Amino acid sequence: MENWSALELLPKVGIPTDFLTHVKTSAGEEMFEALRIYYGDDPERYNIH
Amino acid sequence: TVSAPATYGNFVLSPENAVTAISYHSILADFNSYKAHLTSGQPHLPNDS
Amino acid sequence: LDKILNVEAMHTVLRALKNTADAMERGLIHSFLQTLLRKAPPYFVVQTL
Amino acid sequence: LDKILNVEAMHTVLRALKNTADAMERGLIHSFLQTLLRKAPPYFVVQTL
Amino acid sequence: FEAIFGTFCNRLEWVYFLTSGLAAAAHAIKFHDLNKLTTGKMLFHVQVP
Repeated sequence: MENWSALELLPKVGIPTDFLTHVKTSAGEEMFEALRIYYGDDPERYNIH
Repeated sequence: TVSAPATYGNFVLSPENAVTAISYHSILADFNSYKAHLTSGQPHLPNDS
Repeated sequence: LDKILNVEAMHTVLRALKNTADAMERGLIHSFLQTLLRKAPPYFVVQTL
Repeated sequence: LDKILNVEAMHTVLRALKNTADAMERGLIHSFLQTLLRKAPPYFVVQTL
Repeated sequence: FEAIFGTFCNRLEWVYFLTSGLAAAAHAIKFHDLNKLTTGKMLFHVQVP
């Protein structure tokens, strides 16, 4: 299930991201393989083991 | 004003070829030419007869 | 290790504001456009008068 | 006479390599275009989006 | 005699991947240790306006 806790702590790169059909419409049709949407803030990321 | 050729071409036999017709009856064109390239090792001929 | 969490939590705050501050301006674009729709009678009414 | 077979065999390798070295470039042309066809939905699908 | 005029052979064309316009669709890279790797990936992050 990948390592989603890492991705929001690891530094990234801002890129333009134009594409068709909204963004929830694209990710919500599982066009991407792995995904992890959540509608609030995520408590789960600060833990490390 | 087309620059057409003004004279018919010609193809006189090389004297060394005359022995080859006496042999197995075959005047390969420019027998002197092939002899040089085989010694130099060069593949392609600069221009066929 | 722990100091990254003090920094990463602060970026989580600033990104919440940059989304909200953008969200505020778009609402003024939205509700004002919603107002003009209620003051915009259909053209066959406007032309008849 | 013996040298001729050496000069011929040395050019047999140069042709055996460049026939394949030229083929290696075309295969990257072919396998890459083969991939795009797997990422090329028919136009009416993209047009609906 | 049965004369045989000079033989002919075609010249090879020199195709290249970078010279082709299909290369514009690719960002070609060399990587000598490619055989060892199993899978690659690129994680993405999108917060919705």
